Amino acid sequence: DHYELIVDGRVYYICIVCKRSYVCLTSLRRHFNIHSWEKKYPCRYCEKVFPLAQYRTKHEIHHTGERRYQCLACGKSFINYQFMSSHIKSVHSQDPSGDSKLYRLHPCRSLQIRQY
DNA sequence: TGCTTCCTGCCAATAACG
DNA sequence: CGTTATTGGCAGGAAGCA
Ligand SMILES: [Cl-]
Ligand SMILES: [Zn+2]
Ligand SMILES: [Zn+2]
Ligand SMILES: [Zn+2]
Repeated sequence: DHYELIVDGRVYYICIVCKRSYVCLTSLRRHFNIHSWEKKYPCRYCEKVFPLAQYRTKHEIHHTGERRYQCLACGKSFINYQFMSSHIKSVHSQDPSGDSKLYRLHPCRSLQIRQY
């Protein structure tokens, strides 16, 4: 499934197939589905299948049109981080990865996923 | 060259377990 | 039914793309 590389006490897990390296073994296993397709994640709204559960989730939010990311400076909402970020940078000349929280991520309500 | 999707360290929520 | 194992959400940078 994988092998290990250790440099300066640091442990990395190497994918047998593509030789990508991971700090986290769980990352390796998650990534490896791409090669093996042991598990499948079918979009419940269309024919598409995904090698990662989170890819399907992001895809399914596109079908529902829920806009979970809201700019706190003007109230506009966006379907993902990327649209929200580029809005805030270009319209508000600010960075949401900065020290201030410039946005809110709402709970997913248009489908059923894990709640924080 | 701006959408669009992908990626992975981290770890909370969920599941399996015994 | 607590304890241990797994799943997958998330940020935000990278990669892909027409
Ligand atoms: Cl919404
Ligand atoms: Zn690989
Ligand atoms: Zn779909
Ligand atoms: Zn705004």
